Amino acid sequence: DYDGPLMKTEVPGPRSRELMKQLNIIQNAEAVHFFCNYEESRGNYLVDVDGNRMLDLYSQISSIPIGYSHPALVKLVQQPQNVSTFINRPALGILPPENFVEKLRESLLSVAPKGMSQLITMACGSCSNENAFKTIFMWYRSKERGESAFSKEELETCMINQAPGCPDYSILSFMGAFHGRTMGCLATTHSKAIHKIDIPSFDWPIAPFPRLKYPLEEFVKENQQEEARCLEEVEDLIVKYRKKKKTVAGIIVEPIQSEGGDNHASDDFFRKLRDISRKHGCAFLVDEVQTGGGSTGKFWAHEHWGLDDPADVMTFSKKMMTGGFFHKEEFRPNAPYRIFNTWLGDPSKNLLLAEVINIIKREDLLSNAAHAGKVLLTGLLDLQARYPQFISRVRGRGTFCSFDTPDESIRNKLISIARNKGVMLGGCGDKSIRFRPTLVFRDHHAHLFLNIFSDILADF
Amino acid sequence: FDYDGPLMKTEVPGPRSRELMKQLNIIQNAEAVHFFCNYEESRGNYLVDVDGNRMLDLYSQISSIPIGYSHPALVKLVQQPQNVSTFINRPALGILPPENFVEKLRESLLSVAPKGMSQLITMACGSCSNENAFKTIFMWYRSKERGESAFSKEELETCMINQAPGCPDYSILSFMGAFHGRTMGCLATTHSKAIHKIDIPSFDWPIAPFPRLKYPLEEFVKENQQEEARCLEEVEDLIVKYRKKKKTVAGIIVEPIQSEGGDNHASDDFFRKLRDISRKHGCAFLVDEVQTGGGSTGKFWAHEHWGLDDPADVMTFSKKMMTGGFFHKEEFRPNAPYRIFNTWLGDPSKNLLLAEVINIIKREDLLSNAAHAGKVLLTGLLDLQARYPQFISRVRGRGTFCSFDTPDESIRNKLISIARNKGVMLGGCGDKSIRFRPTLVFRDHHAHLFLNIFSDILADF
Ligand code: FES
Repeated sequence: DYDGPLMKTEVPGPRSRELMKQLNIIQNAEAVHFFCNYEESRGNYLVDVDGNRMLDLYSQISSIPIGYSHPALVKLVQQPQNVSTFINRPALGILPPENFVEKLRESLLSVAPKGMSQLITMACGSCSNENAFKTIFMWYRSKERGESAFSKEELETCMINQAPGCPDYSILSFMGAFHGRTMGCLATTHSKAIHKIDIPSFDWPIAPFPRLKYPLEEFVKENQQEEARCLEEVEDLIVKYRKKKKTVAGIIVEPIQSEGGDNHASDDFFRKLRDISRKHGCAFLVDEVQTGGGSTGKFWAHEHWGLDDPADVMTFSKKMMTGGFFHKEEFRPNAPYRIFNTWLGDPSKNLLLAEVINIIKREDLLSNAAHAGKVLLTGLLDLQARYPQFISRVRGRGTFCSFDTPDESIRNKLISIARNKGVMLGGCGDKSIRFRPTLVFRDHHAHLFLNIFSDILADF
Repeated sequence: FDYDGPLMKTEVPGPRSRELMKQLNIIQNAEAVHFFCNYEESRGNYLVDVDGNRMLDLYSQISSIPIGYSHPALVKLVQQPQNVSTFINRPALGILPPENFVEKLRESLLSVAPKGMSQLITMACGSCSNENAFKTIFMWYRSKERGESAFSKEELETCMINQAPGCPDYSILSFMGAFHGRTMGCLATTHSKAIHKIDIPSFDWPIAPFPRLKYPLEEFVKENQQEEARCLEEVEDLIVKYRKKKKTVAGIIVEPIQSEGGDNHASDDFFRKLRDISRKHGCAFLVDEVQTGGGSTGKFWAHEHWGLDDPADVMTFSKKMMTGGFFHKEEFRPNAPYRIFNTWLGDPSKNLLLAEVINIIKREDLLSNAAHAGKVLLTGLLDLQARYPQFISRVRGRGTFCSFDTPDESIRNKLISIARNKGVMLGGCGDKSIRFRPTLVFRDHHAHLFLNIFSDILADF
């Protein structure tokens, strides 16, 4: 792709600021950071409307899998036979296209997690998780009622939002979690107050997620004890909510908590959590919406746990272009029209995804993520050694890396400075800086960032 | 743009469809699948399946295809080299919009904004449209109550752990028979069929009766007036009841025509009065036009029939509009960013297509066409109703948004099955209703193609 970044103005520049003013008329546009020229963007480089070309290590909140304007995807749109897929969107649940199954074989089914033979598609991460919740609730009621018909009382009360038709079951989630913002998802989200405030919720159990101490090899015992404490509280919560007649039907967790501030835990913790879930008859729901797609060095991050039975349900979106969830055969809905909506994804996204997965495989991009990520993490550890007054808790897996700054203002200042220097970084939590490079992020991009950021720290 | 009429080769689903349905059933419950389709050969009003059957489609992918299959104007868009990026570079629209984002909105959604609603946020589907409409309404209501006070310390603390006062116990009032989506917030306001709701945790929110009109309308003028008045009273009683329960109604959601519940209509007067009740109790009035929106009732938005300068506070849309989202009044604008947000907030490629759809709707006078084609369709249905009272009752509609009842679910399903094999795709709704959702290039001559086919079916039934 491009050789390096190229800056012409401060960001946002005059043209971005004019467009931001226009947009702010019709909606709150305070979140916009600048306007983009995607036609001129290529690979790891994002071009804005003021002609600035920045190395993008945020990749549209970790949703761009193989870079901007990838030539393989360009070729797809150029093919006359693919026109119909872009302009004839089906109600997939009732009238799928002829190639629906074969395109699924070329894409999502070719990367199915272990033990999960079932797949339903969805259009985003939020309806992926919402429908995973519903799939779990249905499965749990199925266990309880066995091979029996719905009762007349259930059929009548569910229509008016009452038990027993509408059970008071719960999903257990973790502090620091982010699972989406529709009202079901939002109940399991515990990232920032501004995400949650003034919105009605569910009285569902909330467990602590381990806060590891760094550097890791100095706090081995403390961290295992921290993880042990959290696992105990999960089990206590499950028991407590069963007593409250609010049975925990499932547990949802991210393999790495993203929006909450890139919180990591050992593979051992997740294996033990998986066991706790099974032990109490809770469905284990793993949210790979952000970790999925290969940046951790394996296609799904949970693959690092080395389990033949990693989970019951697994959701995905972002890098996968389409959303959806894999699940075990036993979680298959017993009747149609229970897990359903108009579009259930989009065949055009499946078309693109199939080519993305082909590229990832052909070009060995999973291995590349591991390699480039190590270069990045090693460099971050060096800068942490050299600038302890600015950098701490350097952590990561693959390119999925992050570190903390002393406070929020410094975090924001560093991001602002880096952006004007031609590097786009993301923030998470109060004072963390995170990396979500696309999968065509290579060694030399890592070296480029490190050398730019090193100069930034020296001048800071 | 065109085929002559339907052309059938096999029963539906045919052998190739049944084979593909068998394959799909391995990886997921595929019992809902009607058949597999050849969209490449589908054109205008006609859906072609994998067995070569060509059917007149009066269901239009659950009322979501706006100007028919493989429209040449949309073909042209995908063919243009300058549009490639829009299809393969999907932005996080909330933070990094494309250069043409505002202008393409001016060409599309903003050019059909409802009266009194200066604000617009885009969403990817009807469910997240309604969910975020709810949230916008909750934040607005809380903002009313705390005035200029900042977020209290207790609110900021409790909201992180799903507790009041940070998470208020406010409610959205909805109607029996309603359908607003299936995510857990939406679902609480949905009251369509049991199979949609059963075994899913819900919210204790007020549920009002939706008027059940009696037909023919001109023979039940007094009764229908009284029915609507009854429902309006019960709406108001519920708001008061739930205020005392400390589960304050922050908003009221309603469809201008109930779809999935069984194509239930109500007078323009009813909705005007409901709007007034909403305002009176300080509830936001949220109109769900996900299915009624996009022109099939003869006006772009169905609520336009009401004739109000202030028709609602918030209005959601999707399906025919290609993208979802919601218009709303300025006073409902979120005070801070990242409260109404998600990764994609729609998709610029859908906005690209929608701008051209809206261009076609205006240039080909398709709003007026829907009113005309719909009148022809309805007149024919009323004739079949007079000729076959053993099978057809309560013929009703506005524009092409038409429907009628059959004696029972068994007969309803049989008629749909026979019609499909005779080259016409129909939809069902409610217990025993048959509904029509033709695309906007449905013409009076397509109405007659259907009517003549269905007339022969009824004669042999
Ligand atoms: S909720 Fe996922 S696209 Fe609307």
